[PDB]
Amino acid sequence: IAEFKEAFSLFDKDGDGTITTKELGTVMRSLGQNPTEAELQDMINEVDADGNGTIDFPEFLTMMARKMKDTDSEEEIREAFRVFDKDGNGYISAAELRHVMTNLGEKLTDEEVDEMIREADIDGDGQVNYEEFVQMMT
Ligand SMILES: [Ca+2]
Ligand SMILES: [Ca+2]
Ligand SMILES: [Ca+2]
Ligand SMILES: [Ca+2]
Repeated sequence: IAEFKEAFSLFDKDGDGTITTKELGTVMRSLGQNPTEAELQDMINEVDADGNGTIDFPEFLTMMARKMKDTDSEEEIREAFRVFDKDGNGYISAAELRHVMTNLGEKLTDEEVDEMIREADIDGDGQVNYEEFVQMMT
């Protein structure tokens, strides 16, 4: 929380308790991004729960708690995908899947693992990439 309040303190350049689009802009610029006023206003609006035009700590903390929880769940889905992607090439092959499933207690045939890939293989390249992996978890 204090880590999140500490982050808040860097955005609030003048310490009045709120983050304006200009203050957000100043930070983003120090991060190697130079968004247009248009973009900056979208970013504020996305977080500005009471609509008053600026972001306060409770608004900031609330978005960060979701972003943390979203980030935690992606890190963990990413962990699972690597486990399946044995050679690490970013695609899960029929053979890696079959092999990892046997490790998961499920001795499957080439036909069964082939159907499992096809059900997941949106782009049709005979394998499962990370995007397709997340969809069939979903
Ligand atoms: Ca301020
Ligand atoms: Ca607000
Ligand atoms: Ca692979
Ligand atoms: Ca595919």
